[PDB]
Amino acid sequence: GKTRGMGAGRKLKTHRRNQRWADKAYKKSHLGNEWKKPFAGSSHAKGIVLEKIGIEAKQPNSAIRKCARVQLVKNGKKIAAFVPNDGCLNFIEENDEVLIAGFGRKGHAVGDIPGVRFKVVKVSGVSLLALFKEKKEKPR
Amino acid sequence: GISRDSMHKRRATGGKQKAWRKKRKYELGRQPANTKLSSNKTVRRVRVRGGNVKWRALRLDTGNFSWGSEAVTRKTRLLDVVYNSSNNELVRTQTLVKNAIVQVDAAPFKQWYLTHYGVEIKSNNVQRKLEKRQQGRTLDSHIEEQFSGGRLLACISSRPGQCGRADGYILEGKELEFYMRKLQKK
Amino acid sequence: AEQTEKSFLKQPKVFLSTKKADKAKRPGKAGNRFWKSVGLGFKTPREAIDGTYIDKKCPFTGTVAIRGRIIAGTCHSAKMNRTIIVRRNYLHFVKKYQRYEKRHSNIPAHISPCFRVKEGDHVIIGQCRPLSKTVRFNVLKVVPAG
Amino acid sequence: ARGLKKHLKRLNAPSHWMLDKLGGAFAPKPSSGPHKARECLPLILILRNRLKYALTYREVQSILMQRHIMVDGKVRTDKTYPAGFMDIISIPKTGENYRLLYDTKGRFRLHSVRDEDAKFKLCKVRSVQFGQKGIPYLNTYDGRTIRYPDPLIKANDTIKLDLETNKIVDFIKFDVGNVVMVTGGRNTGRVGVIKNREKHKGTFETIHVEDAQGHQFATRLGNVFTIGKGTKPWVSLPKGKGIKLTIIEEQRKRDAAAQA
RNA sequence: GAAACUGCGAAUGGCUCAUUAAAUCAGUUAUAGUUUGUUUGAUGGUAUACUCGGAUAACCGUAGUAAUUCUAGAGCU
RNA sequence: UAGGAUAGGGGCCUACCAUGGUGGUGACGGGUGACGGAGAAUUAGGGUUCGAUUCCGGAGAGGGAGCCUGAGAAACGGCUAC
RNA sequence: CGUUACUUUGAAGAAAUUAGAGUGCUCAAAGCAAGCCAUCGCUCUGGAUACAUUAGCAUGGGAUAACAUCAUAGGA
RNA sequence: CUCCGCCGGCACCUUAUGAGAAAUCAAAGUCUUUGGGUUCCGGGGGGAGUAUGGUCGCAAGGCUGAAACUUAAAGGAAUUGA
RNA sequence: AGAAGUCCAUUGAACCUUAUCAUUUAGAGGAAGGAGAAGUCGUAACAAGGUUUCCGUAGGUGAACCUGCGGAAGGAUCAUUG
Ligand SMILES: [K+]
Ligand SMILES: [K+]
Ligand SMILES: [K+]
Ligand SMILES: [K+]
Ligand SMILES: [K+]
Ligand SMILES: [K+]
Ligand SMILES: [K+]
Ligand SMILES: [K+]
Ligand SMILES: [K+]
Ligand SMILES: [Mg+2]
Ligand SMILES: [Mg+2]
Ligand SMILES: [Mg+2]
Ligand SMILES: [Mg+2]
Ligand SMILES: [Mg+2]
Ligand SMILES: [Mg+2]
Ligand SMILES: [Mg+2]
Ligand SMILES: [Mg+2]
Ligand SMILES: [Mg+2]
Ligand SMILES: [Mg+2]
Ligand SMILES: [Mg+2]
Ligand SMILES: [Mg+2]
Ligand SMILES: [Mg+2]
Ligand SMILES: [Mg+2]
Ligand SMILES: [Mg+2]
Ligand SMILES: [Mg+2]
Repeated sequence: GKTRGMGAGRKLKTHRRNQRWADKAYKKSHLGNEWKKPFAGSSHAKGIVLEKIGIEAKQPNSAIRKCARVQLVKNGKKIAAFVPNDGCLNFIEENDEVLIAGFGRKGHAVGDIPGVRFKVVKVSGVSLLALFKEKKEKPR
Repeated sequence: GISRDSMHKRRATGGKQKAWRKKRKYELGRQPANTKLSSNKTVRRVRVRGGNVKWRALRLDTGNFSWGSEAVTRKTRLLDVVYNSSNNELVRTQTLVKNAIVQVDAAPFKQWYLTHYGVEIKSNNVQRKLEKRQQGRTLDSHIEEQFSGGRLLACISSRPGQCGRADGYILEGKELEFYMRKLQKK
Repeated sequence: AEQTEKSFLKQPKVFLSTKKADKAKRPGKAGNRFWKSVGLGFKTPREAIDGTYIDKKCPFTGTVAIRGRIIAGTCHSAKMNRTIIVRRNYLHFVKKYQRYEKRHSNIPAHISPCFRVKEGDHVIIGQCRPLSKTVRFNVLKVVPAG
Repeated sequence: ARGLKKHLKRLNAPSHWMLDKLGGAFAPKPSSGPHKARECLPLILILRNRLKYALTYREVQSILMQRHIMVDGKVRTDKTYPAGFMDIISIPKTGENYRLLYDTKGRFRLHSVRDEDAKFKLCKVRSVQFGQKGIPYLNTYDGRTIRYPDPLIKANDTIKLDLETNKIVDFIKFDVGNVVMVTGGRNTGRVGVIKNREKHKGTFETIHVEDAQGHQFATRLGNVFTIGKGTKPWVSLPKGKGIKLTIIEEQRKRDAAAQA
């Protein structure tokens, strides 16, 4: 059983403190390892397109996901960022500013794309959605 | 500068206290007066908190001394510093501090005793009052034997570094015996 | 007997060398030993009134005043010169678990020669002015363990 | 800070001033004077917020610099002068006199008094002790020092002071059975008679007060001000007569007034 | 009435959160352990007089320096 | 214990003396992307997380240090030095 | 001339924020205003109240519980 | 030897009025109608009882014991079929 | 009265030195784990999986593993008063 005594407040508090480290979410929050991530705790980061690459999907699916290799500016960390919206790889060029965001699963890989948790959202200051919908044009 | 803050001390547990503020002026200390016994009287004006005045004696040679059993107070010259309870360095340097034991001139007290009692240690009214005072007159023979040499053992009760003055009382009784034993053991 | 220091030890503002000595006068007058009632319903121990010790930090014969908190406790250490450690034991309520935990506080207190104390005695201390780096209390009443 | 504060933020102003939250960043910081800053009503508030004579800070300055306002018989030109409990505020041009009393909700109310009744104030004795030369002297909580007081006057007493002559014309001994007004705490402005005084050595002393309708309340000694010998106060009281009402009875009064 | 001397203010306010983990801080005490311009009230007796002395600014005009509310000398009051 | 210093208590500092003081009821140390609080978000209840920011308290004026004036500053829209 | 926990009541626990009384900013988020047949003025106009752990102070209660004792009572 | 009881022990059989995901369990029951006391100990699957630090041991090793990264299951009981 | 200068003391920035700690941190080489294609050698586990499986310890082997000693059924036996 568990301790129930009126004078056992310290026992209960210390036990809860020690057991909270078993929870994955608690330990992810309070370990400090999220500051060693490429984004270092920020929702978005900017980076330089180093080279356009195509990485194969998982086993059941057969596709080339056509991501981008991005070197961040805040820390110089190289990441792979997915480019959604069919045809948007042609808006991506080497040595071009891009705003990266998370792939929506908090550093966990998403879908059939292995090892990618980052998507390109903005290129050269123009959103990829605007370029897909032809609402704006990429500056020369 | 000299500070009085508890910041730099260790904690009662022994742990070090990290500083969380620079030194404030309202917690300063100043360098000691180190009042010397010398016939070159120097007292300096120290401007302190509130615009108030502290008198800082550097050299003193004269003091106001009280003979408590006789209830008489006379200004006498300071002759020597003989005993200090905190540091004999202050004895050799002749430093005047509160509770130091000093030699003081006995001449004013001899004069007052002759004038008041008629006894050396011209009217019917004067002789009558003198005989009334002489009745019950009792000295303690230790004060007497130091009166023979003209030097009275005295304790500085004032703080020369604060008030600029070296005042005190003439030693009597058990305190006198204690300090005579200390001086003979020296 | 009490003159154990490199200086004579006297009660302030008491003239020992008085010629007109008298015992019917109030304490501190005519060379009488000075003593005071601390107030707050605390009796003056007779060994302070009849003592020969000189303690400026004594609540009854010294110059300190008792003002502020009055704290009970147990003598936890008595290995210092006129200073003892008073351990206070209390229950700290933990809100989330609705329970209590035992907590203690070590309060240094000055003890005057009018009391003799041993580790484990129940003492009553009263707040005074800072007497040293860690001491702000004076023992006022000592109840032996037995 | 490296010295005294000169500004009072409006949020940090005393709540009995009833200053509004959006009237500005600042409230009038009361000047030093007879009453404490947290327990006074500044002159600018009386003139502008209460009496409506002035509409602005500058208008209060204009009124006061005309020497139109006397506090306890003396002309005051400081706008932040800390006028306090029992103070006489007289304007000897409109011929109106005001005694600063508390209503039962803890807020200072300018109570109109007669010309003769404006010739005295009630002061609470703070201490009696010997001054220089061995001369006995009295001091009050409103900052006055009176030398050679009546030897029967002790601390916590209420003395009646004639503003014209500046002497104690009468006094009340702080005893059980004297009508009092509470000047501090949650019972501020409540009027009743003292039933007993519970003393505790070394700490604050508790006074038990019962009002005319029978309600009993307790408060510290420092918050009790004697206003009359027996059950008859020496000054006139505001409309509430010091009888605090519960919110239910206040709603009853409002309903009756609306119905009429 | 400019200027200038004298007096007062500029220790408030505004800004920021780097340091700091019984430390700050919060509630609660204490000063019988102190300072406090100012306000308010009270108080002030034993130390040529029908009223003392010398300066100095502003002003004025000789300047120095690449230069600064950097700066020297002379004449006034 | 006696001094010195301070506006004043106090190892605050000095001289001498004693061997104490804190600690699994966690001392000491380390981390904090830690100024504290009033508070904020979410909340059946219990709770979880946040609290740089306008109110209160503290601290700093590139980093240290030291001061003058002044009632009040170890001041930085004051000075001195590195 | 045994304590303490516990409980009850009281005093405190800044304001702002929160809950909440009143009030037709046109509503509302708000604000602390306002209202009155019209008034050289009046309603003393209003500008409530509740909450506020823990720790501290005080009042009553002693069931429950903790600690200290608890046949040299050698009691008075 | 036989029979009837009482206490204590290793167990067994039946039964559900119980519990349980069920297997099953007379305790694994007296649980959303939730609180007798107390110790240890778990928080998806791997990485991993691995690295590192510490400690014990002659050694073999023991005790304490991560993270990065990876993954959408792994796993339990029972049913039908093969 | 008093400047420059000067003496000692004090606070003490800052500089140099030894070592330590906290960082950042290349690194030949070694050696893990994971993912993905997916080739190879076998078939160790699942049926008595073709030597029942597994636990601890020790040794050996291209690899799954094999063997020795003790243990468990989570066994392929709830069963010999015969
Ligand atoms: K301050
Ligand atoms: K100033
Ligand atoms: K506090
Ligand atoms: K001091
Ligand atoms: K000491
Ligand atoms: K000033
Ligand atoms: K049996
Ligand atoms: K096998
Ligand atoms: K098998
Ligand atoms: Mg400020
Ligand atoms: Mg001392
Ligand atoms: Mg920080
Ligand atoms: Mg904050
Ligand atoms: Mg920050
Ligand atoms: Mg800002
Ligand atoms: Mg602030
Ligand atoms: Mg500062
Ligand atoms: Mg900067
Ligand atoms: Mg500075
Ligand atoms: Mg600036
Ligand atoms: Mg500033
Ligand atoms: Mg349960
Ligand atoms: Mg797990
Ligand atoms: Mg096989
Ligand atoms: Mg096999």
